[PDB]
Amino acid sequence: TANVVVSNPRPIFTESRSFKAVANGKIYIGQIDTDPVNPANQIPVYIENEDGSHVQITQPLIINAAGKIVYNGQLVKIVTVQGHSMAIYDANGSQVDYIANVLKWDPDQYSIEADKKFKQIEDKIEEILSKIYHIENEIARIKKLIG
Amino acid sequence: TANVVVSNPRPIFTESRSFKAVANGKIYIGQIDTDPVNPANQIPVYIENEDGSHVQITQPLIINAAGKIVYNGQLVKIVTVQGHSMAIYDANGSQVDYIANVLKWDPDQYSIEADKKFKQIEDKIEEILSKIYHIENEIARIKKLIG
Amino acid sequence: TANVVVSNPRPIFTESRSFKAVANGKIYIGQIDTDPVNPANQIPVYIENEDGSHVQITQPLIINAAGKIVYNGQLVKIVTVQGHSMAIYDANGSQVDYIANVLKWDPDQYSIEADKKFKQIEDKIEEILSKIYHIENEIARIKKLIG
Repeated sequence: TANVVVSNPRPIFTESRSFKAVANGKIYIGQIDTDPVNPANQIPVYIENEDGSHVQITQPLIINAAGKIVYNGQLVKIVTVQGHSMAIYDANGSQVDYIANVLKWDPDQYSIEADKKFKQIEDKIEEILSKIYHIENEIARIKKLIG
Repeated sequence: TANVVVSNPRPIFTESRSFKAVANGKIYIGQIDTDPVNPANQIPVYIENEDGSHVQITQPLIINAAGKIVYNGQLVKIVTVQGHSMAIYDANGSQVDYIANVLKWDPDQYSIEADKKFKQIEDKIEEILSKIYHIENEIARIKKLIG
Repeated sequence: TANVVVSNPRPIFTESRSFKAVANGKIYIGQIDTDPVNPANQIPVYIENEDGSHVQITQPLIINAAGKIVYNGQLVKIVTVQGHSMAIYDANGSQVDYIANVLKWDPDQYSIEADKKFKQIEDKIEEILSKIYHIENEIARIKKLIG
């Protein structure tokens, strides 16, 4: 069937040397392959509201005691451009993680499978166009004979 | 290469105000943008067995001390329709989370890239069809001349 | 917009009977639907370096006190073929999990949507080819009349 796994989409952020939340930690979000702590490298981040509206907020993003992103005391869904770097720091200012391009961590790879398939159809379209131009040329020849 | 990240696909469910599992918590699964606690809004959920078979089970789903979904004392893979709402409650009956449409939390976005590409091929197909109809009309004209 | 959720891509590995990291645990990676503890079933695993280079390493993969994969004392990104089995064991040698095919746990399903769309374009291409062959046959007939 088309059935798919039940999952838990809201991310949690945990430390790298012990099993603990990054409580009162900070997340920076930047251009791919840059240092997002530098404001010059930061990109727009937005709360995506329940109704679908978007509100831009400042960086860093704040991680609560549960390891979840919060704004004004509430859980929030933060969105940005698929391709971005991310740096995570704990309340001590120690770096927990750095990801140069979050898009390069996809375990699901149905993008590239599709790109092959698109390239294949384009090849059939080229051959079809070649047949058409040949037919056009046959017609031109006929017209000349009879005219 | 086509190599992709090693990941941990089985979800865990943790609390929202402290870093703890939702031990003996409950998960409800419903139509997109509805309250899944209401039985009228619930949709079928299934254990997907090791052999690929599916067994429908009742709601709520049960979360163990580890924060993993269990049935009859064993870890299970639960499946449902990609588009669904989810509500998670702790053993105290407090709401941990509500997700209106789990599909809208995809960080991987290779669906929409493909939809542009499909629309583009369809455009080439339209132009090809226009050439063909023009050729048909030229042939009709020739037939009339010679007939 | 094309905006997508901020997430936490680096996996963490936690126990199945209590809420704890699989500290000093082991991960085996194998062919789909096999027992990856058996070396005969294991497949190549690689560190994907910051610069994009790949270095093959031995199995098992090692899980640190934080539940993250490490090599030579540092966090690492491990890659392999999308389709693989995975088995996870704790420091006691107890099995934490077994996943027959990690690819079958995708909650995002934009592969199969695309495969329908590809099949549909291929159908238009068949009909287009039929029109073309019919036109070719009309031209052959004309040539015979006039020749």
